[PDB]
Amino acid sequence: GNLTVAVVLPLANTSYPWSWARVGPAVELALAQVKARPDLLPGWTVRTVLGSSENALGVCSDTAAPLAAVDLKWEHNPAVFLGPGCVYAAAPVGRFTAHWRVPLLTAGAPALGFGVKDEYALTTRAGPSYAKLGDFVAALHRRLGWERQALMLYAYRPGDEEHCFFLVEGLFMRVRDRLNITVDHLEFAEDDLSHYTRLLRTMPRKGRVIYICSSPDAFRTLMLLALEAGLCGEDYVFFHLDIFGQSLQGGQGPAPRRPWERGDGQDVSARQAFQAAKIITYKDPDNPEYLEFLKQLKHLAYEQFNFTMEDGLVNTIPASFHDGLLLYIQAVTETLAHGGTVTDGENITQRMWNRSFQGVTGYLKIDSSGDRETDFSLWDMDPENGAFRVVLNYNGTSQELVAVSGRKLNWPLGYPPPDIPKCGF
Amino acid sequence: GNLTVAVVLPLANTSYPWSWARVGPAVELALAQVKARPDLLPGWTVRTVLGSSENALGVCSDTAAPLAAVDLKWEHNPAVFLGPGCVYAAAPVGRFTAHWRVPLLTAGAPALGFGVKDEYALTTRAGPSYAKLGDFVAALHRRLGWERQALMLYAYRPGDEEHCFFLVEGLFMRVRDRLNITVDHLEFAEDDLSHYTRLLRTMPRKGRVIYICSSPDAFRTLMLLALEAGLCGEDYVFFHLDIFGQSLQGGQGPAPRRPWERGDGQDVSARQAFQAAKIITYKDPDNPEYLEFLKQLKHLAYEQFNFTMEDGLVNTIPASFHDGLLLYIQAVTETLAHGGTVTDGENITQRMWNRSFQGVTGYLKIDSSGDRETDFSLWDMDPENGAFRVVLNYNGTSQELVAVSGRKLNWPLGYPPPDIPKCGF
Amino acid sequence: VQLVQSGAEVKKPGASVTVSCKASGYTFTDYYMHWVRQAPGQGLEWMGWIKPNSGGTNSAQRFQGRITMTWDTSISTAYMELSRLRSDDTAVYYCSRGGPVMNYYYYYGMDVWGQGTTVTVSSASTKGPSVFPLAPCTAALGCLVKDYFPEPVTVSWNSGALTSGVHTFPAVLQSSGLYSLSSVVTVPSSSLGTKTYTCNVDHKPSNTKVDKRV
Amino acid sequence: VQLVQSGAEVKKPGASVTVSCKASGYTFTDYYMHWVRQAPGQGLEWMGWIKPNSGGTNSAQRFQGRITMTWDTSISTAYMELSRLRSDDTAVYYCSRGGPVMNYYYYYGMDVWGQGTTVTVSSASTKGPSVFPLAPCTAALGCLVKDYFPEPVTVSWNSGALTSGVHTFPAVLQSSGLYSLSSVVTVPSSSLGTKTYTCNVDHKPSNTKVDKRV
Amino acid sequence: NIQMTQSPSSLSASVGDRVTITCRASQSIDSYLNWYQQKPGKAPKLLIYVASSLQSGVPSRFSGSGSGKDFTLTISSLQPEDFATYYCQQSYSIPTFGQGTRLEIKRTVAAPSVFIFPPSDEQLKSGTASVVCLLNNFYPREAKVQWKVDNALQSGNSQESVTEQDSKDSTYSLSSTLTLSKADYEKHKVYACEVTHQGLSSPVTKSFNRGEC
Amino acid sequence: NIQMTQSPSSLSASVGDRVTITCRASQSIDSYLNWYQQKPGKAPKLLIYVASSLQSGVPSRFSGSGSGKDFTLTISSLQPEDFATYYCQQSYSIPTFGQGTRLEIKRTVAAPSVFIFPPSDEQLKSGTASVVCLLNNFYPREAKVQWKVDNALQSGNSQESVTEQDSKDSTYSLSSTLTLSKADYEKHKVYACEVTHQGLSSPVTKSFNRGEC
Repeated sequence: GNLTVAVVLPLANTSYPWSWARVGPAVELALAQVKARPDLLPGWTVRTVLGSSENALGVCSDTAAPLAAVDLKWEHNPAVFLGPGCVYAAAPVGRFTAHWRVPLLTAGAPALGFGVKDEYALTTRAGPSYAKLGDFVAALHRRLGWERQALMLYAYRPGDEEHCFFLVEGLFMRVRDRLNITVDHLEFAEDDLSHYTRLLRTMPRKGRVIYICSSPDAFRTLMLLALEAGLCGEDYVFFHLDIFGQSLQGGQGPAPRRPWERGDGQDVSARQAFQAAKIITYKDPDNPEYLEFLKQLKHLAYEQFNFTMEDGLVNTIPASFHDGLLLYIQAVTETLAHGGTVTDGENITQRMWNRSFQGVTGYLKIDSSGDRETDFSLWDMDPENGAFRVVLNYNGTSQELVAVSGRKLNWPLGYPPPDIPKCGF
Repeated sequence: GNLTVAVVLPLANTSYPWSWARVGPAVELALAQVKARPDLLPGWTVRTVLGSSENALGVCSDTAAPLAAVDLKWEHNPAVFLGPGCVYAAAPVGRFTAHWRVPLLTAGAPALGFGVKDEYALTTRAGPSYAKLGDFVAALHRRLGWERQALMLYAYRPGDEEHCFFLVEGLFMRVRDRLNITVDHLEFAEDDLSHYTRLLRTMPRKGRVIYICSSPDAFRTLMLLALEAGLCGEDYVFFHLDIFGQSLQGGQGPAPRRPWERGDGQDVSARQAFQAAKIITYKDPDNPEYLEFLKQLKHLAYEQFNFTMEDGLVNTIPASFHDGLLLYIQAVTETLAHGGTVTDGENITQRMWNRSFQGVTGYLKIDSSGDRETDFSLWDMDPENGAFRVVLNYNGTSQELVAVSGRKLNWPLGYPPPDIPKCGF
Repeated sequence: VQLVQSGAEVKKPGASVTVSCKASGYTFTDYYMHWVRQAPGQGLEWMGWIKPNSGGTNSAQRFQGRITMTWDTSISTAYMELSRLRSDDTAVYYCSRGGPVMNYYYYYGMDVWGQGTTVTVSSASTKGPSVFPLAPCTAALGCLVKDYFPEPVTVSWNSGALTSGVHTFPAVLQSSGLYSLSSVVTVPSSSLGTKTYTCNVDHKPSNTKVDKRV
Repeated sequence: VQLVQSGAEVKKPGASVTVSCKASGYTFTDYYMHWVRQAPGQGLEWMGWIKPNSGGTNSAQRFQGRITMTWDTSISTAYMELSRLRSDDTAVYYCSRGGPVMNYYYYYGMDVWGQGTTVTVSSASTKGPSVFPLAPCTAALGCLVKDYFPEPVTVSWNSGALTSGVHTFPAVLQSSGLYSLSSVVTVPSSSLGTKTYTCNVDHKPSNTKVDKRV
Repeated sequence: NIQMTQSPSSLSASVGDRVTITCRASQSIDSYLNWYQQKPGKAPKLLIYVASSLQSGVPSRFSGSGSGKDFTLTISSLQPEDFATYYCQQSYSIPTFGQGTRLEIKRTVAAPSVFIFPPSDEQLKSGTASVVCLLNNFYPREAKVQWKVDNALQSGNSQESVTEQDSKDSTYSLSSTLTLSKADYEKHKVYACEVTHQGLSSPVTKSFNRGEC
Repeated sequence: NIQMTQSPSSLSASVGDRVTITCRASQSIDSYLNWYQQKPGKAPKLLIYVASSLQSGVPSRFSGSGSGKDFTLTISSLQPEDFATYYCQQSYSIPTFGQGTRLEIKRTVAAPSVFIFPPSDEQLKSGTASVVCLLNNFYPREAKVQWKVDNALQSGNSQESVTEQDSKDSTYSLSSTLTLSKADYEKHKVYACEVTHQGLSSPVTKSFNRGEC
């Protein structure tokens, strides 16, 4: 027989991590692996139909994606849906697939609103989620002995679908659910300048441990403002939630990184300012299979899509799709091994959830809620040469923290600053 | 030529105000009138095609309605859509018709969300809407000198589709727009003693003017409970928002009306309690053409649709469908007379909007935003007999309150009580 | 390839019925087994199927409540058990094989079908028929059978003496719960009294033999 | 009923073109009037129409913005003006009548058509043609006319004495903006020298009198 | 689920003709369709296994085509053994069966013969009377029968029986039986049935009287 | 708006045959269709209106049927004046025309008579060289002509002109002209054109030499 896979991704724009120009080679490699493996769907072939989720302007919209999904469902009636990645585009599509009892597979859409299975049933997320970042924050708080208060700041920028809103809300809800501590939050505009002054005036009265969701340039400007104001690392600590590693170019294998220098004439001050800043990023795979997959992915993408891919953690986004696709196929086989049909949905989704799988990224696990557990990394600056390096990794499967080559997380004073000063705010 | 009209309404269940058993005779009468007048589309004929918005369970659904709309569109390519009435069924279809550039006419769908014209362009609402009730409440506050604060209560039963939610939503938003006073809200379940006692403890420190959306039985039980609690008419006033007059019958021109009487040995206490209550319903049309239309409508309904129609304010929905269809036919005729075609959605809609019309329900007025302006009545207790009767009446177009037959509102202390007690909450 | 069924029992509502299907002549554990029911006058109706090697089963939403399908690979037999029988369960059952199990080709059509078994659900006794002859007042000569249970009834009249030009009507279930039918063939009126006509009605479940003069 | 047009003008790009259509034999304000343009090879194309009694106009989406339609009921005439001409505006225009106006029957077909007006838009100038004989190095001879503007050009053989076997190929638009075609004649071989051959060409816009002997 | 529709519901054709049957699905199915033929008193037999395959042992005169939401079954030349009931089944999801498509031969219009039978005395002895009237050797099958007793009409107390088209003469039998209690028999006098058929120019009344019979 | 498709693109039939043209609509139109026939050099003419009504003054042989998204125009007993282009036009809103459908006679396949002409000396003096070869009396119109300069494939500098179908012999005439600069003419000697046609058993080469002429 034939198995139909429906893809709803931007087929023209090549600026999103889930763009077709970067996902298509991964899907082709997954299909080739499935064909070369007699264990996965013997005697069956897999097809693929494509649809656009962008308007005439070329950005993902919440109007074109549901229409494309409806048209694909009416014309082809597929068994599974791939994508989209944008939350506003994916939510109506997810609801439509839940109503149609058609399984949905995605690696994007990490908003907390997808965490309820009563509404978004039969939906699997094989990519990173914002709740695992909350788990990492809770684990770090437990390890470092902070139990009283925290502060959260996020920046607003026109043009994107509120990237720093969903992450902050998900992390904040997860921290409240798991740690039971008093947490604050605030939004600021990075385009304005008086907003920075107001932030530096109001931060000392609201807490000492601060998480920031903004651009690397905004983070550097804020750090310089804090340094000139009088803020020091002996009382304050700053965390930057750069998941994809933009301040540190790529976030790839070991190499000296200096994010505080750009030749603006004030690198000396920025080097001293960055002594109180740490970065939280994703964890890159280490096995050589990931490197081979990256090589083949880049080669095939260059030859077949006229696109030149770079090195970075963004490449971890399409690969997950690949792995997820493989997992789905396995589940289907199990259904076909138990006297079922490929048009059930519930059995396949239940078999996928709470399972351990092996892929190019490594050994992944899907819990009972159908959310892949992700590992995290914490970067720290070398006190000798002033270069950032990886010092701590967090495994979400066992929920554990491990150092790298015996590296010690240094502090300006000697031990982490207290969460609340003895004199209070 | 031919003019096709597509209908998406409940074809089998007859419990909704917009049921086909109630609307079909009205449309038949309207089409007879169209064929009887020389100035309305001479030489043309009008057809109708039917689709249902209800599922296998017999209730209106948010899946069957859009799927039926798609089926009718593909099969017939109509010129206009009539219905639906349910909020959750109408919300998807408005988007589809706006994308297709086809007009949509409804006498239902009174929710606030449909007022966003950019999302729901080409939608004309010929029936009552809830924001107009916020208009009426603002006028009443202006009259009575209540200028500071109000409290709102809506009840939850799990059978209906959140009827009081949308009513309180529209009223609350419009009143906030216009009077800019302080307004609270609370929701409770009709599950008896725990919620009711908490509510009685909650109110005396939250407000003195209270608006309640619930069932007549819930309102009577609450009003009985409040009497021994100590709440009196010299300090509190309770407004019941019963739009279709179910505590009463409404349609009857002059009947006594005693909503407190049920024959349960509590009727003395009930009439003592209801001295602080007041009821807000729709206004009854009185012109003789309405009476003749009602007679013919009942006859046709019983003869052909095998259904017996009862008197009440419910009968104004089919009248609104009748009037709206006639207005649309006039707009189409005017468009054709100036060198158009029958597929000019924007031209026809813009000819409908901001216009006055003569119908069975009186002299209509569609505002510039595409919503018909609605009238309301305020019933009150007879100081001598104890029978409720209309004492105030509100004209939507001129936005003025008109006394009826030289009647005066009953106030136990002479004048209405103030919003804020002198001591304070 | 063979498919053998056995059973024609009738029983009161609320009891249970077991149907056996034998699939000798081919590898039983190499193909699916579909059970399908057909109403007397509605049409075909898919019930379910089983996969023996993997021990898998599939049933309809409206039938999964009170059906149980099992199998025995020692003798290559399949058993279907139906419970909570009502008046709507009077139909004909078939068992068929279709689709190999080495590759999951469950969409293959049913190749070999069974003979089928008839199941009737009714609360009545096995009481014999009533025969009424028909006489004219270019005529109407025949016999009417009334109030018999259960189906069926043997040849109309004369045990095959008059076969050419014969018409027999199907049984009709009345409100009382019994069955009735007739068979009328008219000869030319010239030889009405020359040839005698007698109708024979035979009923195996009640062992009733009736010879009625027309 | 009669519809009469006028005009064979050639306009430079960016100019304005006006087409007039006069009706006779019927009431002018009793029917709609449509304007239809046809490209040399693409086919018919619809532009718009006018309703005279109510003073209404309807236009196509693509043509909207640079098209104007007016009429005069005293002389029963209609005028259409098109501005911002382009190289693709070279076509043939027709004014058509169809559909009664009393009851808005705009969907009726066009039963009366005009003779048409040819509009050519190009950047060139009037130029005389050049005639070259074509003879072999049954026999065939011919005359090739090239580098002429604008259309049309009439070619004859022996001042109309010889007409059998004469083929005139359609003109082709050269890349330089001019036109060229060739007229050929087939004659018996034995007549290679018995009779003389002469082709006559006529270009009215350039007033060209050329009699070329092969 | 997927609901499947067959067209036409019934069709009449002669021997050696071209016939087509259309099967339509409410949802798109790529190539999951099977065709079955069934004769009275016999189990169904398979003809086409994909939308366009051809099972072993099937004559080549059968063909199948179509895709998406519409499929067609074609017989190039009908034969006397090719008249049966046809079903189209989908196998992409939980299998469902169609309503069927009955095929019959083509014959000229023929007039029915109307026969009446007054109730027998044995029925009166038993306490329940029954009258019958039947139409013999008519074509086509459609006809209407009404009961009239003393110009009065009763509904819900009558039964109808119809046989199958015979192979020899291609005729039909249509017998109507009206059953009444013993008490109701003697308060009426004349019993009749009226027949309306396409082949008959006018409806035919067949009547009898209780007293004389 | 609404796109209208015609089927087929072209067809051929003899006098007295029957032809049918199908029109398909992207959307649903009840009966808003008109049929037009146009001859070369003349304005179009209306035949059928509102899908199936026929205009007064039109021969009864034309017929129209269909509704919804499929419409058919049928012409029976073809006549020599019935060969022209046919258009189906929707009139529901913003009327649009079709791509057209030709209809010509059918005749036996013939073979072209290819001739060639060397360029005139005065044209070479002007500064341009034109070489023309012609095919005459060939059927059908489908043919291939290629230019070869010293056995080199020429492309992008040649033009072809085809005349309309004749009446007496009902054949076609085609002329292929290759244009080159003055200097390019003398650097080669052999100029040829190759003809590939269905009627011809083998492709025919017509060649000449610059030095000979």
